[PDB]
Amino acid sequence: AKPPFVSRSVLVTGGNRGIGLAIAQRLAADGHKVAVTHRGSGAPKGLFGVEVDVTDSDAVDRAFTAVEEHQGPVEVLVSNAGLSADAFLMRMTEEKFEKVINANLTGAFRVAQRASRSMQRNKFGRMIFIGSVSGLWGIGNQANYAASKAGVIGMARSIARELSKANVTANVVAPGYIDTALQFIPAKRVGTPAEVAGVVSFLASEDASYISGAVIPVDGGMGMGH
Amino acid sequence: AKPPFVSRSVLVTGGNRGIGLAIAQRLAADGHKVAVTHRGSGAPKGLFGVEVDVTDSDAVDRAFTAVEEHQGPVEVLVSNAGLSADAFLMRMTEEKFEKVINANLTGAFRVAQRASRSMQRNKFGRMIFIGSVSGLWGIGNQANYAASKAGVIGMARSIARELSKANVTANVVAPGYIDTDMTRALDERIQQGALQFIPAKRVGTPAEVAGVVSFLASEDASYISGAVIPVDGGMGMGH
Amino acid sequence: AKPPFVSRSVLVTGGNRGIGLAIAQRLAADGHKVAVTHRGSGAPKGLFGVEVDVTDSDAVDRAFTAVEEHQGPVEVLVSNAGLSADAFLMRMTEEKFEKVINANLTGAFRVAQRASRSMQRNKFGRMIFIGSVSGLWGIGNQANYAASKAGVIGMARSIARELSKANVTANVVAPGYIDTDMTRALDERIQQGALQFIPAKRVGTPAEVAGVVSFLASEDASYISGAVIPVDGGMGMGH
Amino acid sequence: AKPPFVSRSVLVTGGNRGIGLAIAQRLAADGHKVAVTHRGSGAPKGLFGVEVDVTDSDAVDRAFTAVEEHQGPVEVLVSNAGLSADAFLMRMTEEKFEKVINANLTGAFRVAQRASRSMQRNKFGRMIFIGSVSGLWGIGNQANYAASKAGVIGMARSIARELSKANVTANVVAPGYIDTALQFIPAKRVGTPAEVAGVVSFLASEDASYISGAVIPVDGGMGMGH
Ligand SMILES: [Cs+]
Ligand SMILES: [Cs+]
Ligand SMILES: [Cs+]
Ligand SMILES: [Cs+]
Ligand SMILES: [Cs+]
Ligand SMILES: [Cs+]
Ligand SMILES: [Cs+]
Ligand SMILES: [Cs+]
Repeated sequence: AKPPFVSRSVLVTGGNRGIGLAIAQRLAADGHKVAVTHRGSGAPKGLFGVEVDVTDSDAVDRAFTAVEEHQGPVEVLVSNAGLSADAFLMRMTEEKFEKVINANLTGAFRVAQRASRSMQRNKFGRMIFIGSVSGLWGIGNQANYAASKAGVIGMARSIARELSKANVTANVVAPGYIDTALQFIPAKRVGTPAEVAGVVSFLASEDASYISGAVIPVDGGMGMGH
Repeated sequence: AKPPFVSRSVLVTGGNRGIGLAIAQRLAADGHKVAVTHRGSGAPKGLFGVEVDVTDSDAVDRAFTAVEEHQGPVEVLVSNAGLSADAFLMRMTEEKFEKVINANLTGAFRVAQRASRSMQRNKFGRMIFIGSVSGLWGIGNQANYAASKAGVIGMARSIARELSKANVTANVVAPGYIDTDMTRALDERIQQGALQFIPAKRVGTPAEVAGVVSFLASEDASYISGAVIPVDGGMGMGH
Repeated sequence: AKPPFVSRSVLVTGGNRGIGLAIAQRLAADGHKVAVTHRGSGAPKGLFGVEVDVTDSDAVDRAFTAVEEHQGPVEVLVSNAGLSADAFLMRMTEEKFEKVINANLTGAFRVAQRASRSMQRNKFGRMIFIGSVSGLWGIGNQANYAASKAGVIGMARSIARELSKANVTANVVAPGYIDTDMTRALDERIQQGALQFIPAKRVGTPAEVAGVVSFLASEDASYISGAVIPVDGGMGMGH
Repeated sequence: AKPPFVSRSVLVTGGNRGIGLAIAQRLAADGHKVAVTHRGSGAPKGLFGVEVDVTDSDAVDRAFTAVEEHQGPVEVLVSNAGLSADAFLMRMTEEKFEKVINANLTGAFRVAQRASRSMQRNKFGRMIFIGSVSGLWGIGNQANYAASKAGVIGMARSIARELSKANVTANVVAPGYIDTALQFIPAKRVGTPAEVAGVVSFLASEDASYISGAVIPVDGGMGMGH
């Protein structure tokens, strides 16, 4: 019994390339009103773009405001914005660790916090964080990345336990290797950006209403374990 | 880009009532060719029914043959056929334990194994097992049910590790408390008591389970294998 | 402060060889009163043996009675009795599936259920199930074994949720590749092949499994219930 | 077949009170050489104390050095040092989030990184991080705490995948409610500091050699789930 479609105001952070762009274009094809953040490179044709560095809480504030004026308060937030700085643990610096934590984990916090008020008050919110298989699988040479992506799971679950009663859910999509090593992947191939985008499409839809606190692996089976 | 829809040959076990019927109706409205199993009562209008008890390996074989002849070999299998025989461990009998294991876990095996050849051969398969939050969350008085539903996760993961290379995936949907006839038959003590453990602070609907199955049966689900997707309002979060 | 040691009445199923024997010897050196089950070969010197097939509920009952008479009712149960019947899913029979389920999963139920009254009554119980990394990691060609070992996790968690209030806990030890006679019987293709997936880059020993069981049977383990402890050199990490 | 005891040089961060003190005193009773960090309050009688704020990478450096001079390079590191700053997500500040991340997660990184060289070269290391049930269970009003404690799991698993081959393991102990709410706990009681300390004792022993990347819950069953 399929629920009627609702055009949601969407913000995809880092929505101008790779996986974020694929998500942005898919959600736009689904019928949503899609805004993206970026910083310098520019937004894709058709979609509303706003400049944000997610390490800047004030810049995150006036991005949401700019989006609210353009297409209504963010109802679906897709936190994709991140980066890596891999190294052997012994080789890894305080600076390299903190820069990845600040962008990937604290940056996710900044957008989630900014999103929360309007979602709580309108009794609707979908926070969808793009994590990684690395979070709970443990890829070597990414103590910073893995900490950030596991941390977003913890963050999302705390939010889910607090805000699900207000119809504000928080879920993580955990992509494996995505073409934007093969021995570890049962499917014996990398995934496509469209394969990540299709899962986000599902999480942003009326069909995902009773899913909250979930980590959905999109990794051809790579991340299976405990 | 959204992948073009493909009408798939679908079998839903226990698809004649409750969650299974909600799943089967949704999959049929999606555009798939939907068959359901039942144990005599029949299948409802607009669904091809095949009679099978999933504890009977020979009956499972014949059911798949009747489906293949009607609508083509099974491409999407939804294994929903379930039952429970709850008791305190101290009280639980070998009979109660084995009965639930045979239907829920070995029955899931029977239908998966019967499906596999054709799915491997055609390089397309979606096995979707309806599990339970109980599997990894631990509900008391459910040693048999919890064992069966955790068992299907193990089974689905071994299958995913083996056959994902052939475009045959195996996933589990793990519903929490869903409003059915049986959940809404017990008094408000256990029902209100359960809401305390659900961050959503409400029961789920059969349609909300059906919506997730629809996703997993769609073209958008191709790179998900060995996943357990909880549909439980957050109830089952943990490790 | 380290809690004072208590000599516990211990039953280790499948405690006459391999990992089970390593466990039983360690528990006996720890200071416990250790009994082992076997299926005829006998128990080794310094261990009280009781003959039982864990597919036989009546034999399980009699084994526990013989243990109770010898050394007091079972306080610490180590359920190790296991077997595998590996095959491609396509190849796997109902017989191979049900056989492994009955011994590994229902057999674990039988011994747990027989243990429970006495443990609940005396307000002390430690059930320790020897599982497998395979349960949640997914090893190919192990649909039956993986289902059984994931199933014991579900079972142990339901038991933990029910009986933890009575100081009766239920935990799982999930070994990875451990050097036994059977792992060291296959050629170096599968053995070296497995090392690639183990961060430790070596096989584990029976003693390393026994050491974890010792911890879980000790007074230091009182607030651990429903846990799965992997002893696998990191092999099974994931979700 | 119990392996012979080895007296290890131990550093417990935040080892002067609550759970950290219980761990420190237990590891000392086990026969290890036990050092603790603190900051102002002082160390317990008998045990070597060093002043460190784990947000200070240079202070972490000269603590390890001071310990190495006193009792040999750290062979077992117990990262306990942390803190909370709970709030509703909407109520939670960038400052509150970052202070908990910096102390609990980045602080764990600082000590692990500093420990890594000597452990790798001596082909022995045991890193034991004190996490929390909150990491994967998702306690409301601790988006910062839960992010930090889930993040340490990811961090530990990345380290485990890199360094386990060198006999350097990384494991997390995840305590539930510890007396230093009851409806969520199967055991129907809180745990004791000694109950946490006993698990750390096990992880620091010769019996834990083949455990790496593990999260061991010490929570009376509270945290069960997925
Ligand atoms: Cs559009
Ligand atoms: Cs469209
Ligand atoms: Cs149709
Ligand atoms: Cs339709
Ligand atoms: Cs003894
Ligand atoms: Cs001894
Ligand atoms: Cs000492
Ligand atoms: Cs001592």
